[PDB]
Amino acid sequence: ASELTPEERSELKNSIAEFHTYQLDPGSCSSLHAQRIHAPPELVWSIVRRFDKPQTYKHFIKSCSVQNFMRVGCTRDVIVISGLPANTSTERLDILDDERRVTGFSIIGGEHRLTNYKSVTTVHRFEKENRIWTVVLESYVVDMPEGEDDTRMFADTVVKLNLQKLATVAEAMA
Amino acid sequence: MASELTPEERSELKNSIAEFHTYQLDPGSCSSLHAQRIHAPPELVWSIVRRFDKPQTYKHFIKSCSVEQNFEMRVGCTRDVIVISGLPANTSTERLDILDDERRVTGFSIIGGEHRLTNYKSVTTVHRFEKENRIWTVVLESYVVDMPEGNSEDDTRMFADTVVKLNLQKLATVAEAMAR
Amino acid sequence: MASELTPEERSELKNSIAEFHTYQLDPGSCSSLHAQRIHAPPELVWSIVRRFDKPQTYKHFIKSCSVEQNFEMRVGCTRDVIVISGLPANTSTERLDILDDERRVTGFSIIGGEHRLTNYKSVTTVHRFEKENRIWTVVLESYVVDMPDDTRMFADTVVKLNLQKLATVAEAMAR
Amino acid sequence: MASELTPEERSELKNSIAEFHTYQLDPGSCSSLHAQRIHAPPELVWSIVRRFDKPQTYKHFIKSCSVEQNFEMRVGCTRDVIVISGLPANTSTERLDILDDERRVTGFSIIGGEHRLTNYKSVTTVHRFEKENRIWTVVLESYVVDMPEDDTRMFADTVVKLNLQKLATVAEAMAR
Ligand SMILES: CC1=CC(=O)CC(C)(C)[C@@]1(O)/C=C/C(C)=C\C(=O)O
Ligand SMILES: CC1=CC(=O)CC(C)(C)[C@@]1(O)/C=C/C(C)=C\C(=O)O
Repeated sequence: ASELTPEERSELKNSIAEFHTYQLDPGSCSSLHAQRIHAPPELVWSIVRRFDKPQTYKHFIKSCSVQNFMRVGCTRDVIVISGLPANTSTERLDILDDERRVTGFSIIGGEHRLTNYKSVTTVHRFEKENRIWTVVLESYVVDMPEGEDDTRMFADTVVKLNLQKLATVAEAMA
Repeated sequence: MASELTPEERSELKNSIAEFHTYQLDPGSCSSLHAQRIHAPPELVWSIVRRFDKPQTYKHFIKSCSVEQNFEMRVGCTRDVIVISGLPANTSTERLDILDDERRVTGFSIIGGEHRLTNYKSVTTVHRFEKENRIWTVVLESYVVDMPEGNSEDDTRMFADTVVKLNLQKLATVAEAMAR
Repeated sequence: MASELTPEERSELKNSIAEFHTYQLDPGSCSSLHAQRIHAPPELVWSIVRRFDKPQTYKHFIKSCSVEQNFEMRVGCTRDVIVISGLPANTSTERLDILDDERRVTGFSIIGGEHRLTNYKSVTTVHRFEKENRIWTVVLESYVVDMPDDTRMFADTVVKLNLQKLATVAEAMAR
Repeated sequence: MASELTPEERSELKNSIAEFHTYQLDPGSCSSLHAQRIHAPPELVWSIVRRFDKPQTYKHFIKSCSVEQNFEMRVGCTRDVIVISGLPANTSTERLDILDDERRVTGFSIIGGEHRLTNYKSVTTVHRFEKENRIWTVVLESYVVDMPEDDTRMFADTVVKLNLQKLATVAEAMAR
């Protein structure tokens, strides 16, 4: 399910080059994750695109606040409860292309400020012999740790798990 | 749907729920119960669940686990759990409270480790279902914890619920894969 | 990160990062980029860096490195690196991917051995800086590996320490 | 050069070397001694080195370390060291063998955890140098491990040197 076929990988190469390839600052790193979803890509995109409702697919979110709300440069506050004194994160919508199904955001303030976290998600339609399905790609770039508590392992784990929830939610909707 | 019991499942499980997963709460404490359907034999699921020395086999977030040398699994034995960074705690020392191989019940209590969970105690029970010719499992897990001094700090329950739910999902994925 | 690169250094390195240190990732992999400033001439640093047969000069945890007898360095050649960071010493077979003496770029892939499954590939570049008559060096080293048991924090740590050893060595030599 | 003693340093240190860093080795065991010059006051260096509960302050490769709650630092106390992945161990439990604040000497033995370093015992001594009206520190650290051997010795030597290098860096940053 996170393991793409060679057919899928060839089809995704141009999108990876375009949206998921970062020019790194020294002291940073990037990861790319994939998730196959047995649902139509318009349905998956309808969930993914909702900047105000990350809790639908992401774990560890208490709440998300944005009022009479969606545009590039919009911000959200995500209260997360993966920290037990609940933490707030301020995130900005960097990209939103409904025709090409691309969105992304950056963490611009709050507890994980020093991470310079930036992420992009793309949604992709596959069709083989009357069967239609979806692949989601999600990549991020983050600063590497300077100063004991590196959370990049946790960042990868959570993306993986989040994408797994997205597949579950979307497949149950379909 | 994997985490939501059918009426037939919850009818059959009433007595188990009353015996192991029903709590009369003190002030400053919270509990919750989670269910997880697994398409695998209960004896296989139980063989994973009972391994007190290997929680990493079915739990996320565990870097490693150590137990005493010449480990004999008996109630009262402890394990030292090492978690990955990014979480409210990086270690947990846990005590085996119950190990009943006949009835398929375990449970543990968090004794120590630096974290925000105080007096956490959980119980896991494993249940056989058979219909027509098919066999499947339901796992129930409940916990009680002390909630912090923020009054109804729903943060603690929200955090533990997520972890427990994710760990039950992994248990299902692991047992199912093993069944194949 | 030697300590941190200046805005001027970063600006000057943009083009090299784009050319040599940006990877088109496979799903399930990650890439990381480290820098080290070195107060020594670039030709000196490169003379150490380019020696595929002698990684032990700048890298940690190497028991030995062996190559072909009468070694002639060119792309496609391999080395066996016995590493001691595992206590039942492990061996790594690594392939020289790039060598450009004119532009000071080299890189290798792990093709066999204990961490063969990681699909590790790394690139090192050496850069000359001159401002107001002092001359110095920045080294960039990047890698890509599959994500898994997760030894990638060790991989970043060891790259950082290795670059620190390169700086210490080259700076001593320049004296 | 910082890991390399001068003849004047080693001559003064002959006494300390003989007392703490010289070994009568049972077969199947090996020992090694390392040195690190630190341009910082020995009291600062000792204040870091003596902190049995905080080895991450000067050691590489440590994810975390815990000591029993309400810990008081005395010979016989233990710590549980958690190490990042990629190395021969996940964990190490270590016992404080020596803690002499007057003479600036500690040491510890590994008594458990899963790795390949059985009966590892090390001793660390911190030394003052003055000559003349200019002050620096030399740290000596030696260990005895029994092997399953160049490999065991090469590994431990690597860690010890790296850790001494960090100690020097961290101390020198604090002195600034
Ligand atoms: C993953 C993690 C993070 C923490 O902050 C607390 C603790 C370390 C105990 C924990 O292991 C939590 C474990 C829980 C809730 C349940 C379990 O294990 O059945
Ligand atoms: C870094 C590491 C890797 C291991 O495999 C063993 C162990 C966990 C003991 C260790 O902490 C080793 C520590 C050593 C040699 C010395 C020290 O700490 O003074």
